[PDB]
Amino acid sequence: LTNLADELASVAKLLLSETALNKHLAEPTDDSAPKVRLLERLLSDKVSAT
Amino acid sequence: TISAADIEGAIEDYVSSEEIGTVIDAGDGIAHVEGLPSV
Repeated sequence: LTNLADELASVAKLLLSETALNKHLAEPTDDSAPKVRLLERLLSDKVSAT
Repeated sequence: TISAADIEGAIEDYVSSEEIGTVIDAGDGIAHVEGLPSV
């Protein structure tokens, strides 16, 4: 739980820093699988599975 | 949480990849449609 909280905080700070990344990840879209692919290509193995 | 510049390619992997948009609002003969990047 502590590790997950730290990783989520890091991801939130990253989204804050990467304004373009945050905008592209936040723009509404019906499809989700490409968003999942982008997220995995970003931090698939850097952070834990949860 | 080390993030490399390859993330840029990631979004490039997204931007480059029929199209159906969605009406987000409509009023007085004017509609607004989300999506349709190739329109």
